[PDB]
Amino acid sequence: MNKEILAVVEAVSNEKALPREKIFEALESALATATKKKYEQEIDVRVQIDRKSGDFDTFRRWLVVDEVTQPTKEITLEAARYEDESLNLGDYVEDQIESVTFDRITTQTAKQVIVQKVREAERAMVVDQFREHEGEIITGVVKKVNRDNISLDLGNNAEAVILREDMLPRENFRPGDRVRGVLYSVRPEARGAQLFVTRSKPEMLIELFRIEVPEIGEEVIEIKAAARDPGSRAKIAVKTNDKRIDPVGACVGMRGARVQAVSTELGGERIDIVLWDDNPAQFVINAMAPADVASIVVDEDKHTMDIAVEAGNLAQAIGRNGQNVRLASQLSGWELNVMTVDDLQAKHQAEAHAAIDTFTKYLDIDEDFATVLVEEGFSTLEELAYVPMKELLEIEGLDEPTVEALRERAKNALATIAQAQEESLGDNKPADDLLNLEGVDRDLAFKLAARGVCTLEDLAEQGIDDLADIEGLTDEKAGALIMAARNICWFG
Amino acid sequence: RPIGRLLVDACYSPVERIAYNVEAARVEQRTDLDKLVIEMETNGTIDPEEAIRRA
Amino acid sequence: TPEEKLLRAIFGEKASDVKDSSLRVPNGVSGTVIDVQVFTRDGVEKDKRALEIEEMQLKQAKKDLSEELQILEAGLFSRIRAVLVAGGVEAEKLDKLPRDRWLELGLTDEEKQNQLEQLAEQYDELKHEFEKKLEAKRRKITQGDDLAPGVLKIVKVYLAVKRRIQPGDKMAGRHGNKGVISKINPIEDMPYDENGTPV
Amino acid sequence: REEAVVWDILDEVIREHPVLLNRAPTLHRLGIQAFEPVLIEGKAIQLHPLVCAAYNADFDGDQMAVHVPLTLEAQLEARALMMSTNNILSPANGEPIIVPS
Amino acid sequence: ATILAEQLEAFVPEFDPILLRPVDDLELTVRSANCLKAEAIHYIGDLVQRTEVELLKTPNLGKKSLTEIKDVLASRGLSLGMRLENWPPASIADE
Amino acid sequence: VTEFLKPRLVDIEQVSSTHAKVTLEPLERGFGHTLGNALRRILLSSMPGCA
DNA sequence: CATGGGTGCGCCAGACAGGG
DNA sequence: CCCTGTCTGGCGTCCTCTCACCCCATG
Ligand SMILES: [Mg+2]
Repeated sequence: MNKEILAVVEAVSNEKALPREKIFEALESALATATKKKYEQEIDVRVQIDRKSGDFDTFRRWLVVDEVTQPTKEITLEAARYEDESLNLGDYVEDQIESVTFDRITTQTAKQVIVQKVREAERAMVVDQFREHEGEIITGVVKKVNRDNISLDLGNNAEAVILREDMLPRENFRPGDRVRGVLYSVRPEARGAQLFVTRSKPEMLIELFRIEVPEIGEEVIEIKAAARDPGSRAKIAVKTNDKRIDPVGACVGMRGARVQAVSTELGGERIDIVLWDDNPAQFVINAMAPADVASIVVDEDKHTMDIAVEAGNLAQAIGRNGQNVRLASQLSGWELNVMTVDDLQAKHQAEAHAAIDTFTKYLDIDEDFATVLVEEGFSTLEELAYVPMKELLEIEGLDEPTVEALRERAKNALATIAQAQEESLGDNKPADDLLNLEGVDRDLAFKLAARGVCTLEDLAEQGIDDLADIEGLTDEKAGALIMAARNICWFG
Repeated sequence: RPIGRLLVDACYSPVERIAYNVEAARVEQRTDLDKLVIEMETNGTIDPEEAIRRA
Repeated sequence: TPEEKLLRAIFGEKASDVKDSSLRVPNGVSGTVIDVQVFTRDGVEKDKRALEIEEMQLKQAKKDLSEELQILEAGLFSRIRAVLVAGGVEAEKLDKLPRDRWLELGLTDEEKQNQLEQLAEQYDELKHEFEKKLEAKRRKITQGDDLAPGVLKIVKVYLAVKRRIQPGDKMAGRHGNKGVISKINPIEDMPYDENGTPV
Repeated sequence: REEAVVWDILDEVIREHPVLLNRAPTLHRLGIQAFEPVLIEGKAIQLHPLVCAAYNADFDGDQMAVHVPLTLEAQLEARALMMSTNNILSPANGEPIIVPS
Repeated sequence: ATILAEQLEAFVPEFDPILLRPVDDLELTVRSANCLKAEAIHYIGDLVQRTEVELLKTPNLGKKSLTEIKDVLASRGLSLGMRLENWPPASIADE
Repeated sequence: VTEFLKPRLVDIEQVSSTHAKVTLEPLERGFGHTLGNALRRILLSSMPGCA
């Protein structure tokens, strides 16, 4: 009876490595809840278990509050202090109540609350101790297969889930099968599956390589990037600081044994291992393997790279359904355009001709001088307007007066282009002039400007009949806007 | 719900005895017309024209 | 289970393997509980409702014997008023004094003072009889009852069903015309006559 | 509890499942006949009148027992041998037993 | 049906009136009602102006009777410490 | 209180030709007879025609 | 406590005496 | 042994629904 409480507390404390205090607090809450259910009225109840005897006293708790909303469970601070002057806001006033007679109902409730406390203590500490597993490749047994997810048993009442998107496209699991996967997220669904496991994401590939390649687990080789088409093909980029170690050779292993072990665990996924380079162009050449790259052109402003390949290698460089270029682009972070050497030259000639036409049209220069600007690397009016004067003065035949005139023309061309578009639609010119009339939304200003009504004066000159075909403009609203425009233009 | 209520049966019915007696009509010069005379028997809770209108 | 044998830990008793189960009753009949009797073999602790029924029947028998004394005393005083209409009548002096002394008024040795002495004999007999009978009735309510071998208390409950009529009951006249009532028609379908009344 | 959904379940199992009605003094074989149930608001077996002349059943307080053929061969024996449409001639002679009474 | 239907177309600021009630109408325990009467609290409008801290100073008013008063006031949508401007109305000042 | 079970012709099983069988449900515990009797008496005579 | 010892039915039918 | 009278056994409709009461006795 008495000594049995101590023996149970000691057995549970030792078996679940849990603080005795946390078990008692929970038993007190369990007994309070079991007591509340025996009364027809909603009462507040505190239970206190004596830590030496295992005896327990049950109260009618009265949550000391400032304002009473529930007179059956709450008492004012003034009324609580009339019974005991030591009480504060948030304390409990008690009332001699028959201690909940333990039988089989209280016993089952106590068991359930202990089990729940162990899930939030023993199992929580087990998950904390398995900080590596929360991130590394956990191993589970398939408990249940649904259409949309697989429930894994990890042991110790821990359940994990693999979602349909987190599976490989050709995997078929049965109840009782062993499955490995990366624990990529821990949420708070204690009841059920709080653990989310992936086999499809790139982290599964990284951690399989960490286990299979000791040099990655020892931090001698680093995986810098991983790009993956799950169950089909992946690319990994590897670097080492030790010049004595070939990082690609280490990840492949003797006759490919290491990469084949990882591929086999991923259902026969093809894995390319590439050397990481700190030069983006050299890294993209490595990422494009097994296709040979002839030339690369880098557009830093668009964050894009044009990759020229021999006409025989084009199909290999793109890969089946663009898989090779897509995985290389995901691995590099660059947008990758794969074309032939002939197509790259034709593209550059078309861009050079478009730049020459743009410069000839807007800068009032001859085609010979526009060609020199494009040969010196200028492709946009913005570059010519904003580039440091020193770079323009390095061009053979440019003097300081001609560079100043060229920049002034480029700025005036940029200004004119912006103003023209802003007046054609409703970007700025018609979004201020035509939209001056109270009531003009940006859409209506662009609809007006599409009819050639670009200014508040142009609107003041219109009839209702001239605007009657504008979708969303009633004759009354047209008349009001024309009168508002006339009031500002002719009577302001 | 408490033990102090007492439930009686509910005869929601105001009428007791409805008897129609068809008979010949002479008000209209045209013959072969009929008059329908309905003697109802209400318990006072329903007006007779309201009863024939609801029916 | 460990938790079943942990009944001792929080409280005591012993183990919970024993099938906990409350004698619940079967179906087929409605009703309204009109009367509950509780009989207790003597020695057994009366619970709170058996003491409630004991106080209730003590109160009922107390009120009933007190009303026996009051009603028969009212008849006796009506007899005294009927006798004292003649022979030393007091029309105003009769209700000035308390009613239990209607004997020492002015009246000689006649049949009327003899009759008032006989009614005083009857009245004192009713007084001492009421004392001894209320003591005996408290004894009858308070005592236990001899019962079956090895029974603590008997609870008897009287359900009072109200069974109306339905297709399947048996009605019959007084000549042998039996019959299972077969269909409980509406009012309108009945054959009526040229007055209006349905059969 | 008899919820609202078990009565549709009941009209599913009663359908095409005969029952053996039986008058208590069964003398000949026409005193056990198989019917199909039609559900009754009530507490009394409604019995088709012509069939009464087979059971010697008037309606002066008579009682009958119902039996359920459980297995599948017994449902087929109730429909194919003991159905009330199949007993229209008395086996003692050639006279019809579904005579209007 | 058309014939039969055509043959039938000729037929077919001190709160409200609750503040003016006496405290005895609140169904309070005989203890709570007698404690309020001892402090000259006669109307519900007088009770609603008093704070919980003021009611606890009243002789013989316990924490239990204060909880009863709150639960009863809450059942009528009233709370302790409401300020009524112009209470008591001149209609009550003459009793 | 004036809300009844408004009925409808769930089917018109017109058997063969010049012959139909029109079933109407659901009516009150007593309105099948009054609508059958009203429609039966009106169709019999009131309904006009030429012969 | 544990054990210990009425007299209103009537027919059929075959086995057992009982004359014969 | 061949018939006659007696003596015992074997048997007598089916379903149901309540009720009441089941061994003293005692050294
Ligand atoms: Mg019969």
